[PDB]
Amino acid sequence: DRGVQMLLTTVGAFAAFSLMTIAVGTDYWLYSRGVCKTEVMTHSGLWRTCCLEGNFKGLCKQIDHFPEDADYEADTAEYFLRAVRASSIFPILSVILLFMGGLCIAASEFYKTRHNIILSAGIFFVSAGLSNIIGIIVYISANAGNSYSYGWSFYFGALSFIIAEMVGVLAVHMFIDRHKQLRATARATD
Amino acid sequence: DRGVQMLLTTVGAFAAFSLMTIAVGTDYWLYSRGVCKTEVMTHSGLWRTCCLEGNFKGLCKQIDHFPEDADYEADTAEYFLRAVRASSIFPILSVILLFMGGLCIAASEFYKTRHNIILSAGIFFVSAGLSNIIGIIVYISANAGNSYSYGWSFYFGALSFIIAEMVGVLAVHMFIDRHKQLRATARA
Amino acid sequence: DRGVQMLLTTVGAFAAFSLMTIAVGTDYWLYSRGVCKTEVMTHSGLWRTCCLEGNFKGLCKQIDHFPEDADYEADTAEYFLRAVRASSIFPILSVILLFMGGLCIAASEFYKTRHNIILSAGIFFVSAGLSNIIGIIVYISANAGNSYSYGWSFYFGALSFIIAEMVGVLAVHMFIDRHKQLRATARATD
Amino acid sequence: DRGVQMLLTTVGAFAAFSLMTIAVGTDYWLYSRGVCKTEVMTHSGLWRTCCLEGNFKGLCKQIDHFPEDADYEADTAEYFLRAVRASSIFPILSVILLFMGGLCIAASEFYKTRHNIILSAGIFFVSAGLSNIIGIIVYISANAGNSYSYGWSFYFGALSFIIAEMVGVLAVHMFIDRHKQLRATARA
Amino acid sequence: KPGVFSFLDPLAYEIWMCIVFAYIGVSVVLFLVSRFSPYEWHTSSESTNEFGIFNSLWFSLGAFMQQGCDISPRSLSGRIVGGVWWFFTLIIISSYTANLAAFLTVTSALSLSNVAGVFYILVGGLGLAMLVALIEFCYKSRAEAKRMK
Amino acid sequence: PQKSKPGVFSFLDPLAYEIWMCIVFAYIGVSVVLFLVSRFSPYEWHSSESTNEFGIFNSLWFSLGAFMQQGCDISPRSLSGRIVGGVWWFFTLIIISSYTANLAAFLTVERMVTSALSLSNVAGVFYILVGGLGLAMLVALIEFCYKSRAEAKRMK
Amino acid sequence: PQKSKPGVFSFLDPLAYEIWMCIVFAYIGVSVVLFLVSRFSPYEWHSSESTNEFGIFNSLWFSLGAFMQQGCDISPRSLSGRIVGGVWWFFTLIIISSYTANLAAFLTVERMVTSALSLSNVAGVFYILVGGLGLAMLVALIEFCYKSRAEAKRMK
Amino acid sequence: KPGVFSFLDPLAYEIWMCIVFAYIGVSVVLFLVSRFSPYEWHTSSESTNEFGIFNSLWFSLGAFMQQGCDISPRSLSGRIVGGVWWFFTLIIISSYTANLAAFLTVTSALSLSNVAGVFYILVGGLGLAMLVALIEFCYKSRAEAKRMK
Ligand SMILES: [Cl-]
Ligand SMILES: [Cl-]
Repeated sequence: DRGVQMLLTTVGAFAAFSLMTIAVGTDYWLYSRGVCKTEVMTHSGLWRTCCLEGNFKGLCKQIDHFPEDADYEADTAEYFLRAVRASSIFPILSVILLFMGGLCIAASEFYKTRHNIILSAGIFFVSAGLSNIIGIIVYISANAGNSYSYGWSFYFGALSFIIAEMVGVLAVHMFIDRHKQLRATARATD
Repeated sequence: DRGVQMLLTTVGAFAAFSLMTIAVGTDYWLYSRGVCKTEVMTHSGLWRTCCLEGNFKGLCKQIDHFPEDADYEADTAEYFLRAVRASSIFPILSVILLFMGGLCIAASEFYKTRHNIILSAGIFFVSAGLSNIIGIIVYISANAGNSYSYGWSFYFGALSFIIAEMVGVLAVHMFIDRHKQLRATARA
Repeated sequence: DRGVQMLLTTVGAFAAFSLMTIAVGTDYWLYSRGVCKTEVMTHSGLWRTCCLEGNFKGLCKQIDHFPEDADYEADTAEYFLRAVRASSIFPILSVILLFMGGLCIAASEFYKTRHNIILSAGIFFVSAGLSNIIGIIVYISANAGNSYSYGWSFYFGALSFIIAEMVGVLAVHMFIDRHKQLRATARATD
Repeated sequence: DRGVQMLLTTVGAFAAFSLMTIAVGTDYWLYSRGVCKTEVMTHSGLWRTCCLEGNFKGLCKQIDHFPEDADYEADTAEYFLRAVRASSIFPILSVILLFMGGLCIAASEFYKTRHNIILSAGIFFVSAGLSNIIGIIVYISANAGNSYSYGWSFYFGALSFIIAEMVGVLAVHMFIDRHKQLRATARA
Repeated sequence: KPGVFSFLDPLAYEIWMCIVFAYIGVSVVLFLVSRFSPYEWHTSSESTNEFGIFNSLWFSLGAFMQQGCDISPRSLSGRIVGGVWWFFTLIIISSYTANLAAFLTVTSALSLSNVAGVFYILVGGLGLAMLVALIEFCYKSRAEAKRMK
Repeated sequence: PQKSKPGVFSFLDPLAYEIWMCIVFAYIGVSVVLFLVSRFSPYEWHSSESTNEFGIFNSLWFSLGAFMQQGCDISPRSLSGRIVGGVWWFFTLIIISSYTANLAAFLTVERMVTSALSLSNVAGVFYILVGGLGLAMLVALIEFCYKSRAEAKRMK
Repeated sequence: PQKSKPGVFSFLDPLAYEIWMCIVFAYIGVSVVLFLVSRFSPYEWHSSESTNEFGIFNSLWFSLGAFMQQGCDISPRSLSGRIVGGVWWFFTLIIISSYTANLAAFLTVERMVTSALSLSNVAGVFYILVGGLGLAMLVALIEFCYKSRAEAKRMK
Repeated sequence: KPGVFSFLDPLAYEIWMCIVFAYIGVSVVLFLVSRFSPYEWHTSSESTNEFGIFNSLWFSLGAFMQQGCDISPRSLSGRIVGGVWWFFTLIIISSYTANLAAFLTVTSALSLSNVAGVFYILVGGLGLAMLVALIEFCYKSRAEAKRMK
């Protein structure tokens, strides 16, 4: 069952990374009314909003992450939330952590001696899931700050979080099993 | 005792089956004011409503399960609830499961070698009780969608549920005891 | 410590019985405005209400436990509550149970072999406390059905309940100790 | 280590005592609007209120602990709370208990036989923290009976409470370790 | 005119009856999924769990009463039963407390006349428990007497 | 004629004083009955320890924990003890729900005799907490002194 | 134009659907992190059993119990596990209080698209309960059948 | 304009600070009354109870959070501490929930923007716990390495 666990971990890591990357890249996050000219049903993502149907179908406009006038900075929580949403620091951090976890998977499959690489990969996957949760919460909060729906990119991110958590659990199990086998061999040789 | 437990299980299964069959078949589930032709006191069951007083006393009319003039249609959730209540699927399912449990009890009575028959009877009794619960909830919900009272058929169904749960517990205990005896004899 | 426990149980049983009997007999249960003629501050108990101060000082009137007119018996809960309050069945039952527990104490001090008498006394004291609780609740509920205060007879009943519960605990402890000594002697002789 | 634990306990006791003494003595418990003569921004402590701005800036006036014109008397509960706040009994009691605990810690240096001195110090530190809590609650309640802020003197008292609790825990642990060593020697 | 059992007002009578039925069903199903399998019995042998019918009823009552017990299901099916009963209990108890706050906000202190029913229920339960304990003691004493004769 | 703030013990306002007295009485009665039905029978005993841990002190502790919605490390196992526990649980549910329905409203009522709760409204709770802590420390120190005196008498 | 009663799943009304999704995600994340900080270190291991009982399944069970205000038979003992448990407890307190503030009001809202609660308002909860009971029975029976097949392969 | 930490609104800031101080004081006092006496230690020996300072803090947190823990004080003084903390917790938590119900009714579904702060706190706590576990693992690994060298 050791090989099956390893294959499942590798496949899940790749799938979660691909889903998160597609969600970050694509712009089918939200289905809502808006204007793509720099009130029609549109689809928007983390960077661009594009109209569907109507007369401007296929036209995409970069999301104005700094709306409203009079430019008052009395409150810092709103500015911090707006900047965090605009940079999309947490979805990108989740993608980076998933990539680092996959790299740890590859290195462990190559090194085969340093058991800490499996643990590092598990930590990376769990942290990627946590960053995905933070990014989702930030995105929804920024959207709140009127009918709407969530597109397939949002659910791609959600599934990426779920798969990242599962792969982290599998990696921790693999690290535990490696250390248990090492301890059993050491005790037997003693 | 194994014989005493078997007798209690058989008696309870028969009592629960008879109680549920009477509850499903009789017309005293609810006491509410209404018309039994085509605002007098009436008693209603699962299929028909009958009058208790007036110039139409003693005349029962089949229940209009889909009142077209009273509501002129609704959403799909209310329609599904109305269909489930009209078909009476869950009280009849509870009756069927009680009958199957009794049949399993008899089969195990003359199939002593097979021990999973007792387990099947216990599962049947527990499932019959759960179906009874669902049917009761469906009936009360469909009544809701001015004083009303519940008749002796409703409490017959409730007592049938209670007895079915007790008989299921007894059957499971009997299964556990049979496996205990089997493993004790296998040990030595 | 057996003799100290026995003496404490006897003294507490007598004290609880005396307090309950005085509370039932006396009429300083409630301090409220009323009339003793068959609106002045009065004192009332379970049976009689008597005015204090004013012009009719020292005049006592039997409590009319069945007030209000039109004699409608549509509701049976109110009639049952009024009948229970009028009979004072629960305070009197508490007194009787305390007396029975004291009699069991006395009989156990004489028989010295039947350990079940101590258990019976404990049961009697606990039941007397429960009956006292029921009587207090019934009395307060009937009073509810406007300033007022509770006199020393009410608190005599309350203290009787507390002491009865304590004496019941002591009697159960004595029964437990008797049976433990019997079991130890039987095991040693075996 | 016993020496390291003793040094930590001594340092923490001194730090808590100094923090509480500064908090009681300084005049920056609260920032609010008021008059420092006989609605400008002011900073107030436990005894006097001083102005931060205006033509009376820098002039501090003793706090009227019993304002006769502002309230014209009240019930006994408010009077008792006002007297407790005015006397500052609990902050001063916390200072006294911290000093007594520090003295006990120092006294045990040349009295190693008496292990109850460490326990006394721990009890003193815990009691000083509890007195700090009561004093804080009394001060905040008496303030209540328009924006206000708490100054560094208030947080000095809060940190003194935290450090006193930590030092009390350390002293109790040291007492437990001393008794452990004593019983270990007694076994041998 | 609220009665002495007005604390049951926030929930309809059908809700209380179905709560009793659901409690019975959940206890029975928990006992069944915990004890029916011969593979959960290890060497009459002893089960790997403490979830007999009496203990299942006790667990379900403790869960519904927001109190808990000394045991918790460990198997997958027993934990499914426990979790679904937890969800049901959370919804039902929260709804009861919210509707009770609404019923009491129709600030006047509550009177003893409004809780006398719960006091009566409590004292009746204490009496019933004492009677049950005494009956058990008498039965055991008679068994001992016929054993020693 | 100034507005009067709620008293220091305003947490008792939601229930009448008769209810509080009856709650104390019922707590005592339930604890006593639980101890009785748990310990009286010799067949619940094994120098001879009991099958259960429900002495009078433990019964009082369990009853207090049940009323306070907290729980403890023990639970009744016998049928009679479980009847007591269940009825006490039902009583606790009803009474605690009724008490906590409008606690915050009762804590800020101004009487002529949505804002945040202030510390002045819960100062009484804090005072009771610190008083209980001091009492517990005093009891522990007294017990320690008693054992120290007993040991000094023993070893001399 | 008839008044529309709340649906079967009206118990989800007090919270937005995004809140429910994030609650599920946070539950999963907390369970995973609790299992990780409880089991990953070889120094928490004694064939070689673990010092604690917080596997992934037990972590999920503990987290579900904590969110449901019920509790279980285990509790984290390590500093990191206790940090996870405490922060999950604070989250549960806030979220459950917010959810149960107006549950009964949310269960009886008629929308144009103090009375007792009716059974029609909680029928969805009852349906979910019975469905869960049926699923648990099915899972138990499937497991029993699997063990029976394994044993039949064993002793032949 | 409620902030992201608007769930703390029903209680004033002073109440929260004094809650923290009371929690610290109760945990310290519980540990002191449970462990200071040499007569509670039986044969470093082992105490008759599990109420060290860390476990006392855990017990107090579990009691305040309406969750409970695996231990409960058995001594008189420890039970006094536990009971008074239970009373304080009941009053404070009930007051918070009642004032929160008042705050949320100034039926509109709650939005994620009103609980984002609690979500941030939860994720930060998870990260802190992971960091603490990793630091402990690294320290133990270094200790093992210097032991084996
Ligand atoms: Cl985009
Ligand atoms: Cl009289």
